[PDB]
Amino acid sequence: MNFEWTHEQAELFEHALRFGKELGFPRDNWNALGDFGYFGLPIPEKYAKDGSGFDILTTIKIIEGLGQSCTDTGLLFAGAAHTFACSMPILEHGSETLKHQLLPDLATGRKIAANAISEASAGSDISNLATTAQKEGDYYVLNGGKSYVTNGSIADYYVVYATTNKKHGYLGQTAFVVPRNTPGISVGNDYHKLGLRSAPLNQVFFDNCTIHKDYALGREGQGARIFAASMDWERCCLFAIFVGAMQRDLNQCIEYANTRMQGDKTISRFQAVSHRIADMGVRLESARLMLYYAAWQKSQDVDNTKAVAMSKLAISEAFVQSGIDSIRVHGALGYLDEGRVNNSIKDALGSVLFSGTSDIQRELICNRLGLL
Amino acid sequence: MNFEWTHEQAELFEHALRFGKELGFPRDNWNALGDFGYFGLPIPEKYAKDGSGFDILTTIKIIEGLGQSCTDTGLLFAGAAHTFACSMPILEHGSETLKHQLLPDLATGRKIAANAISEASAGSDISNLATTAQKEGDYYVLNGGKSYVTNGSIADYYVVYATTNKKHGYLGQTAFVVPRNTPGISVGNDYHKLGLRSAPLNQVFFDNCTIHKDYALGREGQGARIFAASMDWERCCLFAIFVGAMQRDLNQCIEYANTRMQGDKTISRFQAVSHRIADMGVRLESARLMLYYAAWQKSQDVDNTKAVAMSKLAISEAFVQSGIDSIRVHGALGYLDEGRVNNSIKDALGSVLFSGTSDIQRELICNRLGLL
Amino acid sequence: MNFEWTHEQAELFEHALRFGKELGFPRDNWNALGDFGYFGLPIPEKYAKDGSGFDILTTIKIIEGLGQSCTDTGLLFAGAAHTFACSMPILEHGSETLKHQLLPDLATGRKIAANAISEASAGSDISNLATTAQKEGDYYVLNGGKSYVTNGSIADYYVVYATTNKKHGYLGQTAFVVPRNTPGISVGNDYHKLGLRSAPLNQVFFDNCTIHKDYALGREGQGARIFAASMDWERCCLFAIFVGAMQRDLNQCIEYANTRMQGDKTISRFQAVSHRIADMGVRLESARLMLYYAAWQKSQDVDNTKAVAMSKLAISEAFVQSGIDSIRVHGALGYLDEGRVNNSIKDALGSVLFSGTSDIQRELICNRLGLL
Amino acid sequence: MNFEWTHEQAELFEHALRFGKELGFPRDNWNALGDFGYFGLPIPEKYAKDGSGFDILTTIKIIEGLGQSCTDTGLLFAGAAHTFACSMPILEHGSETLKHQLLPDLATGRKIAANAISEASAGSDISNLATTAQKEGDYYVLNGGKSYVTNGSIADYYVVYATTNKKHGYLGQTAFVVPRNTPGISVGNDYHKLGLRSAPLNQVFFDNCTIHKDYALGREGQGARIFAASMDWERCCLFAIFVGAMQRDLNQCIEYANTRMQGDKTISRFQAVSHRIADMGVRLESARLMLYYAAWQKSQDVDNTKAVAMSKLAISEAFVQSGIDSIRVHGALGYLDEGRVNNSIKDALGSVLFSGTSDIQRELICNRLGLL
Amino acid sequence: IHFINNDLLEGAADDLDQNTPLLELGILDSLSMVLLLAHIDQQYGVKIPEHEINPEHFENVATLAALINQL
Amino acid sequence: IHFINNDLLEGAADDLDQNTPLLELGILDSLSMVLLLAHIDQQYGVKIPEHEINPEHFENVATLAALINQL
Amino acid sequence: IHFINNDLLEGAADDLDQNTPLLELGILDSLSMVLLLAHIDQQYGVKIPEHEINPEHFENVATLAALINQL
Amino acid sequence: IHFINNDLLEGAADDLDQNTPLLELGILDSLSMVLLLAHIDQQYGVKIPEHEINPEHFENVATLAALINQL
Ligand SMILES: Cc1cc2nc3c(=O)[nH]c(=O)nc-3n(C[C@H](O)[C@H](O)[C@H](O)COP(=O)(O)OP(=O)(O)OC[C@H]3O[C@@H](n4cnc5c(N)ncnc54)[C@H](O)[C@@H]3O)c2cc1C
Ligand SMILES: Cc1cc2nc3c(=O)[nH]c(=O)nc-3n(C[C@H](O)[C@H](O)[C@H](O)COP(=O)(O)OP(=O)(O)OC[C@H]3O[C@@H](n4cnc5c(N)ncnc54)[C@H](O)[C@@H]3O)c2cc1C
Ligand SMILES: Cc1cc2nc3c(=O)[nH]c(=O)nc-3n(C[C@H](O)[C@H](O)[C@H](O)COP(=O)(O)OP(=O)(O)OC[C@H]3O[C@@H](n4cnc5c(N)ncnc54)[C@H](O)[C@@H]3O)c2cc1C
Ligand SMILES: Cc1cc2nc3c(=O)[nH]c(=O)nc-3n(C[C@H](O)[C@H](O)[C@H](O)COP(=O)(O)OP(=O)(O)OC[C@H]3O[C@@H](n4cnc5c(N)ncnc54)[C@H](O)[C@@H]3O)c2cc1C
Ligand SMILES: *P(=O)(O)OCC(C)(C)[C@@H](O)C(=O)NCCC(=O)NCCSC(=O)c1ccc[nH]1
Ligand SMILES: *P(=O)(O)OCC(C)(C)[C@@H](O)C(=O)NCCC(=O)NCCSC(=O)c1ccc[nH]1
Repeated sequence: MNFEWTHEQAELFEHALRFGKELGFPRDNWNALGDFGYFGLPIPEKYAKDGSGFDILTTIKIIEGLGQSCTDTGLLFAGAAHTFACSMPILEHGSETLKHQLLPDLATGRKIAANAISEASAGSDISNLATTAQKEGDYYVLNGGKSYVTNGSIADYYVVYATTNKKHGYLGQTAFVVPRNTPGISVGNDYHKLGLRSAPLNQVFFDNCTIHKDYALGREGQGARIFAASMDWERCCLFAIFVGAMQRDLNQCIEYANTRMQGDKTISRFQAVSHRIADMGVRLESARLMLYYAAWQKSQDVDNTKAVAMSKLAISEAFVQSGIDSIRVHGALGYLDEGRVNNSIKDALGSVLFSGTSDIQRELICNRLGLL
Repeated sequence: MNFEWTHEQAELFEHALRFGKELGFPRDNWNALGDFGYFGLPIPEKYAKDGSGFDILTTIKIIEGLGQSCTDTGLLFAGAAHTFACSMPILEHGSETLKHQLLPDLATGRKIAANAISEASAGSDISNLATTAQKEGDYYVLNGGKSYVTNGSIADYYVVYATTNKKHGYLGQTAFVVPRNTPGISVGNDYHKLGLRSAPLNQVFFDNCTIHKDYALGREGQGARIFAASMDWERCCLFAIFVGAMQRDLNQCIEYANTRMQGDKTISRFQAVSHRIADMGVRLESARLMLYYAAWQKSQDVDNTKAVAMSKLAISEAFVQSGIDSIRVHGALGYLDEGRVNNSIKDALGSVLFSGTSDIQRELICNRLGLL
Repeated sequence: MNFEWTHEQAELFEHALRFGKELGFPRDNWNALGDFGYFGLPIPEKYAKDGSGFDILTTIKIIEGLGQSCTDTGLLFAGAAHTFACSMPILEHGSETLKHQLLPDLATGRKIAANAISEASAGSDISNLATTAQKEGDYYVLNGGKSYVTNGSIADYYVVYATTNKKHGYLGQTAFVVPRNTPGISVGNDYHKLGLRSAPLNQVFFDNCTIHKDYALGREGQGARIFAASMDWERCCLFAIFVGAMQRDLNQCIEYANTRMQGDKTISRFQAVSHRIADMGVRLESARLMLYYAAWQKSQDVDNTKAVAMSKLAISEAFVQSGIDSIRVHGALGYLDEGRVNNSIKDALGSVLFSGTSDIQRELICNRLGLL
Repeated sequence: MNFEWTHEQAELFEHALRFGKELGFPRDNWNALGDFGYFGLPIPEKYAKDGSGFDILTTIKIIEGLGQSCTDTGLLFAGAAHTFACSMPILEHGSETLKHQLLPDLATGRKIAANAISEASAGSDISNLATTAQKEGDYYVLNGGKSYVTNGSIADYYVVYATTNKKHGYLGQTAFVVPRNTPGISVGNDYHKLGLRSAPLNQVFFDNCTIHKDYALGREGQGARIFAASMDWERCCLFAIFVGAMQRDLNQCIEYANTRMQGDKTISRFQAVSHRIADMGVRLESARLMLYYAAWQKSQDVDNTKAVAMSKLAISEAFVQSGIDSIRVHGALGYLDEGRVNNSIKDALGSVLFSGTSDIQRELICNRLGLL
Repeated sequence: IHFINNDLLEGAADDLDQNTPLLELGILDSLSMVLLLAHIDQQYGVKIPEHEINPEHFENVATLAALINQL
Repeated sequence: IHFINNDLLEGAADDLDQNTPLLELGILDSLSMVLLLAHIDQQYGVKIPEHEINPEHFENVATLAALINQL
Repeated sequence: IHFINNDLLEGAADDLDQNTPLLELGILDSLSMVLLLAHIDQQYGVKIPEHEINPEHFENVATLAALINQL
Repeated sequence: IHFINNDLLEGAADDLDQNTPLLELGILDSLSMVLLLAHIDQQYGVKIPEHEINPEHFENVATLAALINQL
């Protein structure tokens, strides 16, 4: 039991912190993150030439550093959705041929992947997917709409979860990598939404899309469990972004409360302000430790789902409180867009919905506690 | 002690509820609210031909109705800032000639007023205003910047609070009505800010503005107390808007939770959702009663400052929680702009800052409780 | 709509405030409350010679006054359980003969009643009562255990809710007044419990108790709805006690924070303390208004269940926060029994359980909001 | 960075968990904890024959285990006050002769120490101590009252903090070990207080107590900083008790919610119950990680005060919520003393006061964040 | 009847008919009764008097329909 | 089988037997699977390999019992 | 005067006298004015009219004492 | 010295000089000491040893300046 980072891990973290300043869809910044190595952090060299094959802790520490120094949270979020919800299930469940075909360009960001499971009637409950996949010889025909696809408009591939056998319920779904050029894909314009402007969100329709069976991830019927495994990656690693974003919020509030004066004292001298900041620091230390613990536990081959769900919940909830408290501390200036504070709340409110709402995280926690 | 509205008050409330559907700066909607009578509700007929001269309770009930039916909260907010922070101090402290000159067009909205006290270094603490007014014969020369003026760009008059005598501290400020055409006024473009888009917010500079002494409100030195009296009006009546907006949030969440299904039940069947809605209903009943109590008490000529500060605090805090909970209940759809839900949080976060932050309301409450 | 008490109501409230100082089971204090008129407040003169026949608002205002001035909350609670859960259903559903027989001594407190519905397996869910009542000619035979009977040991009568017809479910229960001298009643010793020491709590067993049918309240099968009506009285009026108790907590914290000094200032000068007290004042104004509203609405013959459940919830939750915050404000002195502060939290934690837990109040609110 | 306990640390933890079942002032249980090694965990063998000389992490892990298995929290608290507030400053600042004289019997619990700093007018602010120590040759004469001494009645020694030079302010106090047999000590009876019944709390008066200068801890004037160092030990290690106590609360709630049924389902099936338990699990994982982090950091010779204050705050606040939520989950049964649940809230409310209130922890956090 | 299935039972109980014993099977309880009474008021203009809430009328949809007709 | 009725379905489904289609009727899902797998580990000492979680083995109690025997 | 020192200034300002400029030094402000006006009402039975709150009367303790006498 | 006035005392104490008794007047306390020690570390590269925190060195700015020089 220790909280010490290796010299190498510290170096990588400092490298991530410095990279932030070097920064329609911000394609140039996406490619810059590609060159930095963001999309290749957890990809083995075996599958991508400059894939770092980092362990989970090193990977989350670098992501945290980027979440701290890169103010475009939405962009980091797009990148993490691509890496953890798409590249990782490909790595874990793709044939060797699919992995060599897809991972090199995923790893550099030259090609972009989007995760597609939610539908018009499937959100928190994904037990009954209206999107179907029918076997026809060596091919599957995919049919259905996916309603909130991050990276929908920019995606070169969709990881799509579809019902292959209604009667097998939970074990009746299958995962497929669907190339963008497959006839029958249409994508709506990017939604206008509260935050995370750099991460496109789109409706995607699959109208009798034919794909070769080698594009299936895992076996027929494994869809639900592969999706669970990809959410284990995403809920764990993607949320490292917001722990960094919260360190930034906190740093900004401390600076401001030490600089801004009202009636001849810094506002730091009012406990309504300073004790508010103290609680941002508390909730942040807590969320960061929970992340580190979930990432460590995920590396131990035990069921780490409880720790991951607790971390996702604590980070995303702390991030909403951080966004609100930063505005409070900054006053009217925080309400103004030029205050450069009000993106935290807009982005944070996304983080308690995507990857499973807070209510779903508590469902998972309750289940892992053994509650009937 | 009763909670019964008269037949007339009920009728006016229903009239406000129906008016909502009939709806750069939305000048046409502003004028429609003018024709409805929004800017004349508390103005005596003596000063404006169709001024309603309603009592405080009737006035707040109509405003609540408008806050419920008019989705442009920002517009209502602009209108209430004009009425309660500007028209009321004019009514209460203007010479008879100033009142007959100004109120008829304020009351119809033909002319628009803006309240201007906050500066670069004066926000929560307004004890030391850098804006000065120097007496020169029958005129005052006003000099200084005002930093967050609601209606700044559209204002025909500014109610401006300025230091007339540094040595008299708290009793060394004076209120002035400054016509927009006064040489030496410049106004910055409307700020981009988190919410309340229809209510312009602007920097306004007064560069040696000369105005006749008949434009002073009250006596030299009364500025601080006239400002307190105008905040008593604004903190009480303007916040009626958000009680209506919260009834709308609640109605939308109940409808949605009864309609939206996940896994073959309405989401209303999950207590994480339904108990969340129950607490929105609780906090709303509470905030509404606190408003009614503050408005009633303000009509009694006792110190009603504690009740008003409690109401402002409870309404604005409930409104932030309502905005967040509405998004939670609606899921991704609430995060999307087309979900027509996410304006509540954006607007609510303004309401805990303007008219004195929540921290300042607690300062006032503590003072009225007799805390040293 | 007004918040004005009549001269008479004010006088009665002041009388209640003064009565507090004039104060095993504290039988002498019980009888003193009897002489004051506590048990007769809502009983018509028609049924008890000095019954006040007050309306609901007057009754709750007097109870609030007593909750403020009488430090034995547990005693007030015992008295209110007797009056609202027992005397009121007798008044509302007893035959004329039962009412003349029972109410005169209930009204003075000469005889004491206890309410008995909860069982080993029936608490929040009272749909399936194991206690049975079998008709035998002109008599009913009652059989079963009741597990948490307030006033169990001191009761002269039990209002007992029993299953008369399993197949009629919700409409298969009946209410009975069971005299203490009925052979077959046994009562366990008073439980040791966290608070409310003066209100006995006991297990009561009914071993083939025979009672005459004239002891039935209402008709066979009406038990569930009579119980709901008695909880409407109890949830509304009994909780007025704790609004008074919270005014006392608040008064004590203001006095203490203005008197106690740390490092040459009163602790009132720290916002961690004073803003904490401000929120006690806010939550108290809110809970009091919610009580007044529920009591007024209950007098209007509309479904007032939502308002009553909101009031019960808000009062009992505010009371728990008040108990905790009073300790915080008082420091070690609040932790010591001689600090005379720590009874609030002990008593408050009872108030979120009895008369339906907070979770059940939210169930009722959700239902009255129309949530499916 | 890892969260792995060594085989030895795991073994010790399991030993602590098993020891719980083997259990006026409970002197026999105190001595049993002595034999287990509780008072010797952090004492080097150099100073006490069976002193374990464990590192901080191992020590806190064993204490956590005891807090989980020993239901007498008050007893553990007495023991930790003795060890961390008394034995550790003796170890760190006593002469070699004082250490050999005192530590062997402190380490076994044969002699008991009490920490004494708080006074009638010194609680959260200990800058101005009314207790004085006057040098007279080779002796000091101590004069003053100490108001809330844990272990006051049972103490064989008091660690007493006294003003030696008013003009040196913060650096004008000194720490002394005062033997109980010193003429001039009087001790009041144990206070009746809300919780922690097994930990005596007493007023202690020092009426011209003469002690030899070799009983001074450190140098004249070092009193404030030695006290800070002892609170660093106590705030860090003593609170490990309550993390164990919270694991017990959580285990009890999970068992109960899986066993107790209302209307033919376990109460675990209501999200009002299960999501409540999920949040107890979240807050507990968080508080435990914060403890581990503070203990690790304390072993690194950096300023670990921020981490310790965050841990003390998070643990003690989580413990209050745990006590309240355990009652809620258990219903009336949790309110009854036989429910064996309601000691958590009674004890928890102590934990947010002693070792510095939550408000003081936030003062320290704010200071370590660099807030002015 | 569509009402009881959709609003009160939501998912399943697609076997529900005019003979299903509403009280006996726990379909009508303190909470569902409130929603049913509101529906009856909205859909039929009928406010069921207190005397009329009993096991005879609420036995099943047929008997309940009979009460609403009488009223 | 007692387990599925008590822990997974609690109330009712007293018609449950070795032929009830567990997947098809939604009895086994992402959450109930976790509890079932833990029970199987506790009660039988068997940790079901990932390859073995499929519609053939989890069709019903009989087929699941067959898998646990094989293992 | 004891009042201003204890209630309004608490710690120190032990130099305070009937000549200390209350407005100029920020001693009397929107919050302290409320407490002072309540004290004046309690201690002297005098409710200062709005017209009378001005820099002439509130200059210092002497001038304030003069106003309370007049009233 | 600018530091103590701005960071530690903020408003006023514009009479502060190299002779102001820092300990005696309560200017240096457990909290302000932390900020002062951090400033000294940042501004001068000096980490004051524990032995050296005493009333001789922290009497005033002059004596404190003397300690930082020695170190
Ligand atoms: C910014 C953003 C990006 C997204 N990106 C993607 C993407 O790339 N790919 C993708 O497939 N999806 C994506 N989504 C969809 C997202 O995963 C869902 O919004 C989320 O799962 C909730 O589903 P929903 O919106 O349908 O809400 P619903 O599931 O309709 O939920 C509405 C409310 O009911 C509650 N509720 C539902 N079920 C339960 C239950 N069992 N217990 C308690 N409460 C419950 C919810 O917690 C919520 O409060 C994204 C969403 C957002 C906001
Ligand atoms: C949408 C909007 C419209 C506005 N419209 C107008 C207008 O029409 N006219 C106008 O003059 N002004 C207007 N304002 C300005 C507004 O009144 C101020 O923003 C508000 O008074 C807070 O001042 P500030 O922004 O300078 O924050 P600051 O006063 O710098 O406060 C920053 C933080 O310090 C805290 N703080 C400050 N003093 C204390 C204290 N004594 N105790 C505890 N905490 C304290 C605050 O609560 C806040 O958390 C508007 C602001 C907004 C957001
Ligand atoms: C001081 C005191 C005095 C009392 N006096 C009396 C008396 O005079 N007469 C009398 O008959 N009874 C009395 N009671 C019993 C009291 O009414 C019950 O304790 C209460 O109804 C809760 O029942 P329970 O204790 O069995 O808890 P349970 O019903 O077992 O509840 C345990 C937990 O599960 C939750 N839960 C249960 N059902 C639901 C649901 N549908 N939705 C969400 N959550 C749920 C509860 O809210 C609680 O958190 C008294 C209790 C106390 C503490
Ligand atoms: C069970 C128990 C055991 C104890 N054991 C010991 C012992 O063994 N030895 C010992 O010496 N003492 C002991 N104490 C005393 C304990 O350390 C104090 O109670 C604590 O420091 C608070 O001091 P106080 O009670 O005087 O409250 P006060 O200091 O009077 O505080 C009252 C309120 O004012 C607030 N307040 C005070 N100063 C500030 C500030 N600067 N900022 C914000 N808020 C502030 C506090 O947080 C609190 O809310 C014990 C107390 C308890 C309850
Ligand atoms: P089990 O396999 O562990 O399933 C768990 C439960 C039953 C809770 C299941 O319903 C579930 O996980 N629901 C939540 C669904 C979820 O997490 N949806 C997220 C879609 S992808 C996401 O939003 C996103 C953003 C960026 C990339 N992906
Ligand atoms: P006292 O006269 O009662 O003064 C009270 C205190 C000392 C708290 C004072 O500092 C104060 O009221 N501060 C808050 C300032 C405030 O309310 N500022 C609001 C400016 S106007 C506003 O924001 C707005 C929006 C629309 C129209 N006006």
